[PDB]
Amino acid sequence: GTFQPGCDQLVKCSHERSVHLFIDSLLNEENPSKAYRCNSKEAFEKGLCLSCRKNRCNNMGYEINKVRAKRSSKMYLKTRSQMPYKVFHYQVKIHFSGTESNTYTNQAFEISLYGTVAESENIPFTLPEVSTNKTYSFLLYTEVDIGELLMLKLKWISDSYFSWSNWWSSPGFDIGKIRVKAGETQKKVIFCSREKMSYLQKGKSPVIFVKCH
Amino acid sequence: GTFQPGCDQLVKCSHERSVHLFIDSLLNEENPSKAYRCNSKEAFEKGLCLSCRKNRCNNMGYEINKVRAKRSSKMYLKTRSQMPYKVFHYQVKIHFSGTESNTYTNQAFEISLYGTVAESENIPFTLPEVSTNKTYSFLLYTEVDIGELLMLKLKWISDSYFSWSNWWSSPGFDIGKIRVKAGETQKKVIFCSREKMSYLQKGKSPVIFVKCH
Repeated sequence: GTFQPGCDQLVKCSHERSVHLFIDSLLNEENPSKAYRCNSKEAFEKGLCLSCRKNRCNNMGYEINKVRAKRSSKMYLKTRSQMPYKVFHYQVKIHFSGTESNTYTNQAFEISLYGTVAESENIPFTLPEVSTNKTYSFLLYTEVDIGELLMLKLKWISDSYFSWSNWWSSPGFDIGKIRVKAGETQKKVIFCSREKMSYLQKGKSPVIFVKCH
Repeated sequence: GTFQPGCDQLVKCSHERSVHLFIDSLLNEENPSKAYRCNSKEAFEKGLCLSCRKNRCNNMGYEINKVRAKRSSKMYLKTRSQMPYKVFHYQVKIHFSGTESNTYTNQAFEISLYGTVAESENIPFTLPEVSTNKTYSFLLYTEVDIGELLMLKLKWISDSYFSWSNWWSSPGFDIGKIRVKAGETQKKVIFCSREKMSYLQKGKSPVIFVKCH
């Protein structure tokens, strides 16, 4: 609710989204845009609140379900800057493990999504305060339909560009599992790798995870 | 003594080397070509017999030292196919160590030599029956003067060329030390690495060793 990602016509840009999000909900009858109930803006970015039970996860716009409540009801979603205003929502939980206890910060990752219908290749995200023997979670979104997930790359890129940077042996970790919980279709898949290539290292080849169970 | 690496003029090629190795010994007064005493042709290739004490390691040609013996005296050296017929001789002992007990065979290595005067970059050699917790030795020669050794790369190349070959995580080892014994100047240096990049892996970046003591 702070602003909208499209900002005299440019002056009133993010005041007409409350009409262009309703015209889209009137046009797209068969495809609703779900909105998710959370408790604060900062908690929704961590993705701890993608729960669609007990009068949560209502729709947005004309196709909303008549559900009364007892208090104020803050609900959240993300959008896109063009005329189809629907994005999907994915939760990714990552288990870090290793031996060398070394904390870092502001590391940039790149992830892919490989599914039945189509694929998403180069979604960027960052995580501060990475360390061993932890369990981190975040929120991830996209605009291409997937279906059901099959595989998932994971690449930890390098900020340095110099020809020096191939040496001074890079930090690395030992990733075991990734828990993925989809937004709309409440499926909780488990991803893992084989007993080879299970060592993510910065500026190296990415790991490749498959459907584990 | 089987043949010489240069083979009607081409018919009598390796029968005139016994004159062209003597004319070179007459011309190069200041630079003698040492020959090394061993016990068999197969043992000299392993480099177990570069020992220059107790009436061993005589010269070759006109500048030979008058030393009598009790029995037959087989002596060995290597040469080059051109008019300077002198090559140097280096012994390299490599300690393999690791965890995964997996034997291999016919693996090709590439090594470099970095010294005070000049450098030698891409000397090839092979070793059959590589495995963990062993100590292997061989013989190495070159035709460029070095002086005293400073650093030494070690690269284990990949036979495969396909774009497939980046996966199926490659075998690797944990190399601790390399003992190097020079031929003429009897110096026994010790090489090691830092506590990083000490993991030689096939088709990856090579390790770099320095003067350790």
